Amino acid sequence: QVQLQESGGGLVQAGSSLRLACAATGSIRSINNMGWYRQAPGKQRGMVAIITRVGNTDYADSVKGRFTISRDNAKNTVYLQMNSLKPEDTATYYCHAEITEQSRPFYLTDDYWGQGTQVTV
Amino acid sequence: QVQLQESGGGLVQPGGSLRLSCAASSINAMGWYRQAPGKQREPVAISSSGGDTRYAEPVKGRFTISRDNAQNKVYLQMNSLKPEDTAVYYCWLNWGRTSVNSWGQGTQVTVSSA
Amino acid sequence: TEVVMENVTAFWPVLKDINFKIERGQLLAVAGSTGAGKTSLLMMIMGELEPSEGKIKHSGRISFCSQFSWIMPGTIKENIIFGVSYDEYRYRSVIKACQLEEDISKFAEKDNIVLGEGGITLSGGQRARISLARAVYKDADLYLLDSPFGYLDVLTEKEIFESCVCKLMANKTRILVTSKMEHLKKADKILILHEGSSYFYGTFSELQNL
Ligand SMILES: Nc1ncnc2c1ncn2[C@@H]1O[C@H](COP(=O)(O)OP(=O)(O)OP(=O)(O)O)[C@@H](O)[C@H]1O
Repeated sequence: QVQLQESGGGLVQAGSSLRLACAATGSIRSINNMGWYRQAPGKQRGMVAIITRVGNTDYADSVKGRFTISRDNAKNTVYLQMNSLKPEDTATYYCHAEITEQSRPFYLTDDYWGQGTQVTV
Repeated sequence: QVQLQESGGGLVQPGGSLRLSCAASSINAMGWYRQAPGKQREPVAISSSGGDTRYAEPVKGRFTISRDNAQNKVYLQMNSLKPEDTAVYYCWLNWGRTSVNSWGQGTQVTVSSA
Repeated sequence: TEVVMENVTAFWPVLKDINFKIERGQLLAVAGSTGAGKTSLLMMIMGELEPSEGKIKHSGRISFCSQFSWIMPGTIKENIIFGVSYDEYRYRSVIKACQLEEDISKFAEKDNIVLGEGGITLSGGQRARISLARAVYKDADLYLLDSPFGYLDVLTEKEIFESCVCKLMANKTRILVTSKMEHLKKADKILILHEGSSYFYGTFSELQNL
């Protein structure tokens, strides 16, 4: 009863933009960090961007300046504004969130992954 | 807005001493750098978050760094001075969550027989 | 025992009645919320903050890893080894463990690249790896890490924590500030705070029994 849900993925041509999304539904006391990752066909999983609770934004070198990240602390949704897409950007994009269940009594988080939305450029 | 104030510069005989002072919310590290004529800036001594005093190989066992968190002051005890130590000394301060590098104007220290 | 604390209250209340006895080489996990007291508990051990009530008795030297990654103007090698003796194998072991090999190799000057003004500025996560590298290098008796993975990706920290905190420093005493259940699952002792007061203290077995 804690799920990470992806949106926005699919097929685009080079030079075009895409907007990913990831919502956490369930009993959520608090979520700390959220992040967008990609696993290329054959390559190991790698981060694309990460957003802290405050909104500090670290990005991978391969995407800097093009992809932007955002999070809404009221809706528990992390977005990945993927502008100026390269064919090299083609991977399966996954979502991560450090989540404190309402069920939990201590304020201690847990790692949660998403389904992984396919992005083809 | 760092605002670093260096003091205690001078001319000394080889084997002499000078003390260097620097005056500067949450500080990451506070130390001293040196730039000999022609050469580029090289770190001399640094004081960290828990008072971890780190020194340069040529200056080790010769200088001491003592900080004052209560006044945002830093002191370089330059003992057993060699003419190799002849350079301009820059007070440094690393501050904030985003690691900002703030530099002092620099105090000239000359070690000469003259 | 390398670090102890009995009946400790702090004012910069920031910490109310702290109690713990960590043995040599044990990992202590200091958890809490934003503002619980974790970043200030380590200042008590470092001696930066003096207490009101109680005593703190620790043995050996301390190596701190700041919550806010700070880069010292100089080379990558200088950021990691300044002030400490260059041991070729101690150095290489820290690079591979703190996941800096690729990061270093991708440069024209490698570990000799200059990070000052009018140089190469490193990402929020490269600064975090160079800072934790600086800490795990320095031969100390007690290691104080304050949210070292705060700006790092979850795949990378997975690789650091298990190969650094749990392998490289496995015989050294550590204190890790983390909320991560995945990390508290590995600790020898757990301390949990909320507004100073120690809400929890004991083994992971005592926690996983709540
Ligand atoms: N340098 C400082 N000088 C004075 N007071 C401070 C300082 N740093 C923290 N405090 C006080 O301590 C309180 C916060 O405790 P602390 O910073 O130890 O929490 P923390 O557990 O490190 O939280 P975080 O997750 O944000 O790091 C603040 O309310 C602040 O007033």
